[PDB]
Amino acid sequence: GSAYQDYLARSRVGEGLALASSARLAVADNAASGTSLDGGYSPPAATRNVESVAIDGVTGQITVAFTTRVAAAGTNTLVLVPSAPDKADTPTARVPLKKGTIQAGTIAWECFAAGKDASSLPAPGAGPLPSNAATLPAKYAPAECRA
Repeated sequence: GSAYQDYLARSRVGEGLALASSARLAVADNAASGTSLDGGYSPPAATRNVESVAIDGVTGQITVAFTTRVAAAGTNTLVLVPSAPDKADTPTARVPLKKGTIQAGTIAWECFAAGKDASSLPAPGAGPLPSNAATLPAKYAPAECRA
């Protein structure tokens, strides 16, 4: 591809990550209260660079869809996956969020781009995978989304 166009695409991904950070706040609020993980959430209007930022109310997974100013339709999403430790004391695993299950404490987030087929979160271990694989090519994404 074009080095310059690849730079322009990369330079625009942060606007979607910023909208995703607002969505992460909604998920964290609702996780603590046991409510729909998109509770109170207002999905942002489409912009030049970000077509949508959506929350799955059951899992809290966030899908960021970029416009063609970043990448072609169908190869344009990042997925942010939330999780919590299985135990408050000396956990052995991470568990997904689930609507209706109060989840206290710190929520971990993991970003996925295309090609990242396994979680690499640190001990106590892997978090959940995207319900639907991310489709934005890894070359456009931050390092933490590539693997």
